[PDB]
Amino acid sequence: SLVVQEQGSFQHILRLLNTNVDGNIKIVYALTTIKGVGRRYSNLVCKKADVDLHKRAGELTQEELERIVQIMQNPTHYKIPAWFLNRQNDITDGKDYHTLANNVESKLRDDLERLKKIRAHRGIRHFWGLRVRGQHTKTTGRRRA
Amino acid sequence: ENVWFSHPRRYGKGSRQCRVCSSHTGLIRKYGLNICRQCFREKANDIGFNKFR
Amino acid sequence: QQQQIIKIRITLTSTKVKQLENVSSNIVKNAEQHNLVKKGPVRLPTKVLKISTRKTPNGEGSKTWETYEMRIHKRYIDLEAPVQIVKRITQITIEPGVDVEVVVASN
Amino acid sequence: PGVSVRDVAAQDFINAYASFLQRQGKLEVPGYVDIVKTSSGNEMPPQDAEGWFYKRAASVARHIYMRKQVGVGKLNKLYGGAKSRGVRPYKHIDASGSINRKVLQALEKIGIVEISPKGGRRISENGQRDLDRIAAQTLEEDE
Amino acid sequence: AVPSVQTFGKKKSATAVAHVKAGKGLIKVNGSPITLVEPEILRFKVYEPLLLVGLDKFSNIDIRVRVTGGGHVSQVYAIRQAIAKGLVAYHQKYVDEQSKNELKKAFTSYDRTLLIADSRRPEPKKFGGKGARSRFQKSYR
RNA sequence: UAAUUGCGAUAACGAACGAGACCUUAACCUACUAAAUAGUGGUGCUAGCAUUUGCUGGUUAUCCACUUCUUAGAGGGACUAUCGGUUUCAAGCCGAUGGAAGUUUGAGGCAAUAACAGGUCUGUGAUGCCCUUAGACGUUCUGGGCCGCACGCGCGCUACACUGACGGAGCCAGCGAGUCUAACCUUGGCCGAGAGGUCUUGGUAAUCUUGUGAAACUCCGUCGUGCUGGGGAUAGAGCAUUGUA
Repeated sequence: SLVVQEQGSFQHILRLLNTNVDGNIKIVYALTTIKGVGRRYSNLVCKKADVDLHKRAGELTQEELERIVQIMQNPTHYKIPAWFLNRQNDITDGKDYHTLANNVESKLRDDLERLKKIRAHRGIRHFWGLRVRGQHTKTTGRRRA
Repeated sequence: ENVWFSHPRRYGKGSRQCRVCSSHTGLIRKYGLNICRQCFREKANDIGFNKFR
Repeated sequence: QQQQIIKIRITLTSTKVKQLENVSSNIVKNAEQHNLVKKGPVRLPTKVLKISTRKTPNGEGSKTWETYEMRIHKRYIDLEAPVQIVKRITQITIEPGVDVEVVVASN
Repeated sequence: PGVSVRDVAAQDFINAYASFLQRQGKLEVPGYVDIVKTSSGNEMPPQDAEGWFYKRAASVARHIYMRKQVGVGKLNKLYGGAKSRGVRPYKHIDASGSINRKVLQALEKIGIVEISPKGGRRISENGQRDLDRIAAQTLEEDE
Repeated sequence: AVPSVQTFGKKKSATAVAHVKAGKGLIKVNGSPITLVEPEILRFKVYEPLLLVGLDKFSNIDIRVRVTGGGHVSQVYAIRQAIAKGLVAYHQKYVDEQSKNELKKAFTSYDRTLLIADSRRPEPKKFGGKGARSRFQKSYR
């Protein structure tokens, strides 16, 4: 089909999302490696970026690894439906606010401060620190509790 | 003369109680029986009796 | 034709002996009093399809119990009688519970 | 002339007629492929990430004779898979129905499959010609 | 009225018609072979009734059957042993006498549920008891 | 030895029960002048190749008869016998194992003898028992806790792999309900990322949701063992179902 004849374009560890990435894996797995992004989201941005799965770290360098990040940030100018994703019409105005790397760990507590402001059961059970999604834990509780 | 002795009773365990002896079991609505477990033994000849096995 | 013989299979089905003896004595005395052909019935291994509403939830302890069993004594007649008297057997001795499968098959 | 009623098989049929239909250009892709999980009872989508519609097409193409007719109510069952409810055992669950109906309608429009009387689908004459003679020719070529 | 009988014949667990089609060793019926299966599990198991007994051994016998009944697992586990009995025993009119005697003497020390035909028949059970190996399902009190 | 089971002698004689007292079992009759849902020749022509007749509808009182599988009633099998020793044969062991059965006939059922300060007085107005009806020994009523955990005990599993995956045939088991005054109601069609949403089709159903179809199994191209692919009793946003809830 295709014989390996690449040259030494593979370079040192590239910088992305203030961390390091392994230079011994496909770029799709390299994207799943980052916090804030998983399997389905990774392959979604990949197959919307239209890149073949026979490319090593030599291709798609740091300058070619910005089209992918920018089309990930901007689903508007390319007809990305952004309803196959999770977050849409969430709390603000109705617009699709797709999930993102730092946005998630900066927004994870807006709902919480809302909930303990209202003083609901989802707030006070969380303040107690016990299990919240409705599981009975009468007997055990050795290590966590 | 009481106004507040009524109460909604149409479905669920709060509506339908036993009819056997004001018993405490028998949550089985088979053919509208709702008969108890000691009551199934009080019933005589509904088991289909025969003994070889 | 006139005086047709299509032979709808009369399916003698009973539960109790008071109705079983009733229908069997009825059909044989009918045959005796209007002189039908002398061919009598015999019983069968009864057509039991297994259906029941059991109320035995959980298996603890030992067995001091009976057997849930019942015999619907579905029998038959090996004869060559007319469809007319086959119909009149259903018309007379009215008791709801006797089924007749519409089957055009004599023997 | 000696050729019997059928000379068909399964794996040779699939992995040959896939490329044969790719040469012929009969894509009939439903458009929203390779975005969906492809089954309500799978862990992830396929890993090739491009097409894989002939992998279903040439499979059903001889399924439609290995069974006399093909029923989607059993197809999604047979394509079902195991799923976990957290701290629970694994349960078999049916596959997707939407994509099955869409590919079936696509091939109906193409004219390979066809809705037969008495409930079910039969194979059209293009598929019948693909079944008998050219299958024998292709396998005699690649064997 | 007319003595028209259907030629009812017996098989392992199903019915059959008693009119065989003779031939020239053609193991098929006119539109489909059966033997090309390729299971990837029971290959040596299906080669056992033939490969140990004689490779072709079909110059004077065909299988000409169409029956709907029994089951698929029963079919696969019965028809091969059935034609094994046909080729080792019914061939006594044809096969060499000392050869078949050697074969029967060889299989006397081989009857370990490999050369046994499936004589299973469906049977209904009665309502009132379900247990086979574990215990029954009864309540206290 | 699964047994108070057989030999054998005797203050022993002759009798019932636990097994023996019975029947369902597991791979059962060229068998039952037994039924159109489980099917066969001739086939009613072929709509898959239509000359290489098995078949597609068994041309909706439908190519006829019947059971040869859906319904199972009888009598019938296997017994250590034909071999020799291991008891003196009077018990019992082997291998030629003989098949609807060499383990008594595998698995199942009789609560036999007579007792338990055993669970059931709170089980059906069941026992010589302490007290009342106006503040009913609270019949009922607006609702909700009856799953709160600093702790340990007990049966039940999701992993600690190249065993995680696409593609496919893997599907060979009876199991269960139905308005008759309220929820069982489609096999198929169509929309959806999916809970799911609408119709000939199911109230007298072997008949319609049911023509119950039980599941991951071998495979190769590729990623690919790690605290990361090994997963989720952990926390968050949105899509709707059964149920006033």
